[PDB]
Amino acid sequence: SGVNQLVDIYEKYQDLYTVEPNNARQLVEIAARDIEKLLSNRSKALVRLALEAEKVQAAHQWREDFASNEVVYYNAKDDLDPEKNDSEPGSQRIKPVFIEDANFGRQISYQHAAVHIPTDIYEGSTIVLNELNWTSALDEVFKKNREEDPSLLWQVFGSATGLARYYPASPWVDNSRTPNKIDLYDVRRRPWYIQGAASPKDMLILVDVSGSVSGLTLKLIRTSVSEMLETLSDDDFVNVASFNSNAQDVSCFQHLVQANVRNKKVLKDAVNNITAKGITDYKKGFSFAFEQLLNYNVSRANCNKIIMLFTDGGEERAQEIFNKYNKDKKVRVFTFSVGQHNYDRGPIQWMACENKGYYYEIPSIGAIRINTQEYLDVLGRPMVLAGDKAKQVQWTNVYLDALELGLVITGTLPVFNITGQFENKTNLKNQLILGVMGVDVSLEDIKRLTPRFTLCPNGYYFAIDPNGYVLLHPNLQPKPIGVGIPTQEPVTLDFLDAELENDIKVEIRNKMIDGESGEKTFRTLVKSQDERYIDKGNRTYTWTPVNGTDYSLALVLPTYSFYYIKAKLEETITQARYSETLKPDNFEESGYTFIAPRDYCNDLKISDNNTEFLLNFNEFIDRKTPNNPSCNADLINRVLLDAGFTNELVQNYWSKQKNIKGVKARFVVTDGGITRVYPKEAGENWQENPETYEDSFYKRSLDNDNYVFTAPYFNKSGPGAYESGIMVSKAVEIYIQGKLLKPAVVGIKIDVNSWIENFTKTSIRMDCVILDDGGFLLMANHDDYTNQIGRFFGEIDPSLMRHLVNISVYAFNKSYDYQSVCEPGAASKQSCITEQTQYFFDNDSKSFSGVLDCGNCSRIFHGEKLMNTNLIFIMVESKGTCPCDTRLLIQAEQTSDGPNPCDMVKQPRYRKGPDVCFDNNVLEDYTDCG
Amino acid sequence: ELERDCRGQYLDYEKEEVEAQPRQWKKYDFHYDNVLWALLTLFTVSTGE
Amino acid sequence: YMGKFHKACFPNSTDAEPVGDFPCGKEAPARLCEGDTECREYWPGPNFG
Amino acid sequence: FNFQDETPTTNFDTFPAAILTVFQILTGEDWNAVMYHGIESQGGVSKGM
Ligand SMILES: *[C@@H]1O[C@H](CO)[C@@H](O[C@@H]2O[C@H](CO)[C@@H](O)[C@H](O[C@@H]3O[C@H](CO)[C@@H](O)[C@H](O)[C@@H]3O)[C@H]2NC(C)=O)[C@H](O)[C@H]1NC(C)=O
Ligand SMILES: *[C@@H]1O[C@H](CO)[C@@H](O[C@@H]2O[C@H](CO)[C@@H](O[C@@H]3O[C@H](CO)[C@@H](O)[C@H](O)[C@@H]3O)[C@H](O)[C@H]2NC(C)=O)[C@H](O)[C@H]1NC(C)=O
Ligand SMILES: *[C@@H]1O[C@H](CO)[C@@H](O[C@@H]2O[C@H](CO)[C@@H](O[C@@H]3O[C@H](CO)[C@@H](O)[C@H](O)[C@@H]3O)[C@H](O)[C@H]2NC(C)=O)[C@H](O)[C@H]1NC(C)=O
Ligand SMILES: CCCCCCCCCCCCCCCC
Ligand SMILES: *[C@@H]1O[C@H](CO)[C@@H](O)[C@H](O)[C@H]1NC(C)=O
Ligand SMILES: *[C@@H]1O[C@H](CO)[C@@H](O)[C@H](O)[C@H]1NC(C)=O
Ligand SMILES: *[C@@H]1O[C@H](CO)[C@@H](O)[C@H](O)[C@H]1NC(C)=O
Ligand SMILES: *[C@@H]1O[C@H](CO)[C@@H](O)[C@H](O)[C@H]1NC(C)=O
Ligand SMILES: *[C@@H]1O[C@H](CO)[C@@H](O)[C@H](O)[C@H]1NC(C)=O
Ligand SMILES: *[C@@H]1O[C@H](CO)[C@@H](O)[C@H](O)[C@H]1NC(C)=O
Ligand SMILES: *[C@@H]1O[C@H](CO)[C@@H](O)[C@H](O)[C@H]1NC(C)=O
Ligand SMILES: *[C@@H]1O[C@H](CO)[C@@H](O)[C@H](O)[C@H]1NC(C)=O
Ligand SMILES: [Ca+2]
Repeated sequence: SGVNQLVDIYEKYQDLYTVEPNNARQLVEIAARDIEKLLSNRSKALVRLALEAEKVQAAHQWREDFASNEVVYYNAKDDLDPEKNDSEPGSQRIKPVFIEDANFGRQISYQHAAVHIPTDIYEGSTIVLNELNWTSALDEVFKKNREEDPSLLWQVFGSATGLARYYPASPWVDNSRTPNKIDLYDVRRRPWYIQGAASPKDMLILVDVSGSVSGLTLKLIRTSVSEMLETLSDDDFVNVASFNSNAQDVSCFQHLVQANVRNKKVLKDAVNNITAKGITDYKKGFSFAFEQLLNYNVSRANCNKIIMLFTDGGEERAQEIFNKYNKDKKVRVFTFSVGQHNYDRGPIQWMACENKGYYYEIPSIGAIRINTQEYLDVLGRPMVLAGDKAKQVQWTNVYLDALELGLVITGTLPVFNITGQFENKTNLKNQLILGVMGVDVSLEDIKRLTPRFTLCPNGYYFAIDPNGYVLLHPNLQPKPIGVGIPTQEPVTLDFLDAELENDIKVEIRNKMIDGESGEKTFRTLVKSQDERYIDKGNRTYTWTPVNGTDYSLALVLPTYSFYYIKAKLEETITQARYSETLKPDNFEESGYTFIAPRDYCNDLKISDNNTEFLLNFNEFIDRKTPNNPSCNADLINRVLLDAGFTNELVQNYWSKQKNIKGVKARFVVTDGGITRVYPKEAGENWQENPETYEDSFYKRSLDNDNYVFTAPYFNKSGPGAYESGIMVSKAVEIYIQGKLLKPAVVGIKIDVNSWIENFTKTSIRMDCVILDDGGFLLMANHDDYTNQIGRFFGEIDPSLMRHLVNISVYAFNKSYDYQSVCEPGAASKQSCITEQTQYFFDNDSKSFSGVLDCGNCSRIFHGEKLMNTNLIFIMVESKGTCPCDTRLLIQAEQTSDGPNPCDMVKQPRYRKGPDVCFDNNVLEDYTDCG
Repeated sequence: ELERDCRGQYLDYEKEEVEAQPRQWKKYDFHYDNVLWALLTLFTVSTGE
Repeated sequence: YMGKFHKACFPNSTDAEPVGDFPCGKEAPARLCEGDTECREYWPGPNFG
Repeated sequence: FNFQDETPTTNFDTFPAAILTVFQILTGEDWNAVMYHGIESQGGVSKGM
């Protein structure tokens, strides 16, 4: 491999670079200031938009005749064909000119805003036409916002009438006019709209499962309760109770639990499993509901206490229960008369009036979606009357954009009805919000405020919610959160679920939620990127609060990553000489070169096809001198310096030898971006990530100060192991001015045959297995195990694997992956939680011998750990004895339901709720029961 | 329940897969909107069908 | 007519509900299936059977 | 008669409903559909016939 040769190369050129410090405190403070600057820019855009929306709606005169004055708008769900006949009677439809923009990745028109109207909502109605008229001012303010900040993503006006007017005119996603693609999108059900349209809730959904709801009414009630839960965010707490002559909880929850995805699925399953039987008692159900809303022993959103009565009808107004429990009327009661029936709805409508609530009817599936949006419409009354204190910008949980942009957050701001203000008029429905303004922030807009390329591959940033969900994390993927076993939701991954959970990490998580700033160096169990290995890492977490927001940014930084190599390439011809070693023509003098697809130049487009990107990079390097402000100087300088360093190893130490019997490929990978592998025949078999910071072996080999044997993948059809080799890697540990830097990882793809020979050559001076960390078979001598090279040991011989775990030569950590796509079982591929385990050297001892007491027999083994490497030799001598192969140790991504949420709501993770919330105002007009 | 409201499309939940169907202000086949339509309707009633 | 209303147009091995509420027959004079459907046994029959 | 997805208007839940259902069965029209409902309400073909 040439560890010492590349080390000597690095200290021999200390004049070509300057070792700079990675001051974690300064990095976190700077990145948190950048994040708060971005979020405050978006907040300013939101304030502009909401101010203009209120100003322009307040100056809008109603009409019922838009034929004499058409409204001209672009319907997002309109075909691109020039159809002049596709105009509604009351509206003229725009046909836009669509450019393709890289920031959005779709067809985008910056001239005007697009409008989404739900299919269930007719676009020619008076309500919709008036909205489409007064929102053109929003259109030009959209244009102003985008011209003051060209990095702006979607800025949208979610209207309370159903319309969404978002600025960059783009056609709706796939459901404009398409069979099997129906548009069920409604802006008033979006998490940002729901978040900005009211304060966090405390529901108790009371379900009336009595005899009278059997059949259709029960079906409608359970679908309605599911769609009601689908409007609850993570700041809302919910329980579902059912009553028939006595009330009970539908699920394992005995108190208001947080309305996150897993708890909501528990409640949805409990509702779906519910049955209709018995007589009704509205007093014993409301007693239960009010008692559960008074349970302050548990985590709650101490705000907006609600009861959602999902009944059909009855002749019981239940006066005295309401008088006893709701006398000052701290709890709203929303009553739903679900089903197609003729029962008395009078008491149901009265419960809403006497309890500040609202009455809704759901006669069929199809009315379900709208009435829930409407309780939200009611809940915003105290928020409107608290005029300008309520207009605070909130940031939604991370979710997947409807018009696909990946993971985004979005800042919300309610828009209020201001027709009579300082000229006080009747102001009938001025207690309702006009809508919610939104502005999207991409997680990749935040990822470029946290640059990771002066950091080690093991170092990274991550932000956190007050619920603990990560705004930013290397392990947060653009996939919906798995919620259980398979048979429009936020991607809310907790911090303790994105990583491996210690107790130090729980204390750090709580400190980050609390908004404190601190540092903590400790020993971690760093799970490897391939998710098969675990390292006893050595990390330093430094966190700060992102001011002006409820976020908290931290930086994970290894103890060897406090210094980095800032390339001192300014001779303009030395970097050129390093450049010619990159061109895809010298891949026999120098090794098969891969460049890491980073953002070196603004005009480089990164590609997965690495040779295409290498060609583009070489083209850009050819003519570089005039491109001073287009190319990132530091990244290109570092990659050129490291290209020179690896050339002076592939030539001066490999090309002078050119062949070794045991090896099959010699590779060097640098944190600059170069991953040269010598022969170029085994360079085709090289299937590691071109980006060096995403290489599992690289990050694995920086933690270990040993030689790391990366066992290959078993039963994976590709380059394989026999014709590619089995990887060995060590990280160079150069010292510059007494500073430990580990800038590269040299390695060897040891040939399997050249090693099996040397494994069995000295037998003259059969069962003998070589195992690495994680218990993966590097090979055996039995020549039948070597067929299964790179396979987990427990799959092969479970008894010895389980025993070796029992002696604790191998500990393990079983964790849950919440974002894994999944083959759906029976009661394409869906998303489940997988339950993944990783083994590792538990103890520091070297020799492990004992007797394997297999059933009615006995086996003897001896384990010895090879020094300066992650391997163990297991000298187990027992084959074909009595079978204790009763089961297997399948180390893989076992599909499973996650942690039992019934048990982890009794001891829930620490969580901080929103500070200011608006409920129970006295200027409120409760006389609109509907 | 009004002709004003009953325009555009609605989400039909009949075929077990949601489909957008046009909203149409139709009249029932036998409808008493006339003494001649009432006569035919009452004839169909008298035949029992 | 014994047991002749029990074969319906079933989809391809999905074992779900049949398409159409009519009996079928894979033979010549009977009503045939269409739409990549098979006319196989165990359908309760018309009018809930 | 509170079946899934439907409650027939020709039921015997109230006295007006039962009296209209019996009157309609006397006039003979669609008495068989009411019969199918009354069979399927007592368990289907297996035990309600
Ligand atoms: C199994 O096969 C051969 C044994 O025939 C191993 O090679 C030999 O390994 C020993 C290790 O103790 C070396 O001394 C032998 O010579 C060495 O070669 C290196 C090459 O640069 C010199 O620098 C050393 O000074 C020394 O002379 C070495 N001989 C040969 C011909 O390779 C081989 O490594 C092993 N296979 C595997 C996969 O490990
Ligand atoms: C914001 O609040 C204002 C009122 O404060 C709303 O404007 C009012 O909307 C109502 C419709 O509910 C209008 O009443 C209608 O008037 C027409 C013509 O007179 C009549 O034919 C209809 O039957 C109906 O009564 C009312 O004129 C209008 N203006 C005022 C001053 O009340 C406005 O709709 C609210 N914002 C939104 C987005 O809805
Ligand atoms: C993940 O893997 C780690 C591996 O360290 C597991 O932590 C280890 O758990 C064992 C079992 O409790 C601990 O042993 C115990 O130590 C205490 C105190 O020394 C002693 O009183 C007990 O009798 C027992 O020997 C071990 O210390 C602990 N290791 C560390 C570094 O804390 C962990 O349980 C695994 N699972 C999870 C979910 O983290
Ligand atoms: C434009 C309105 C014309 C109405 C014509 C409707 C059809 C008339 C059919 C009349 C059938 C009457 C049967 C009663 C005989 C006893
Ligand atoms: C946040 O504000 C506090 C006090 O106002 C200050 O000490 C801290 O440096 C600020 N952090 C950032 C990242 O600006
Ligand atoms: C915010 O907008 C200003 C222009 O108004 C711009 O100069 C600045 O770079 C922006 N900040 C961020 C973090 O995008
Ligand atoms: C409302 O409509 C009238 C007539 O169509 C138009 O003059 C006015 O500009 C519209 N309002 C807005 C805010 O565009
Ligand atoms: C949930 O469904 C199972 C499966 O039939 C049933 O046995 C159980 O009784 C149901 N739960 C309740 C609370 O009835
Ligand atoms: C909460 O705790 C108190 C004291 O431990 C107890 O009296 C009460 O029953 C508990 N539950 C509720 C709902 O208050
Ligand atoms: C980091 O590793 C060293 C030995 O490599 C160890 O002594 C030290 O305790 C580790 N750091 C922490 C915070 O434990
Ligand atoms: C990558 O791009 C190069 C040049 O554009 C081309 O020769 C090569 O076939 C491409 N490889 C793949 C896998 O697309
Ligand atoms: C090993 O297995 C025994 C049972 O054979 C069990 O009691 C014990 O907890 C296991 N673990 C250790 C560390 O002994
Ligand atoms: Ca009842």
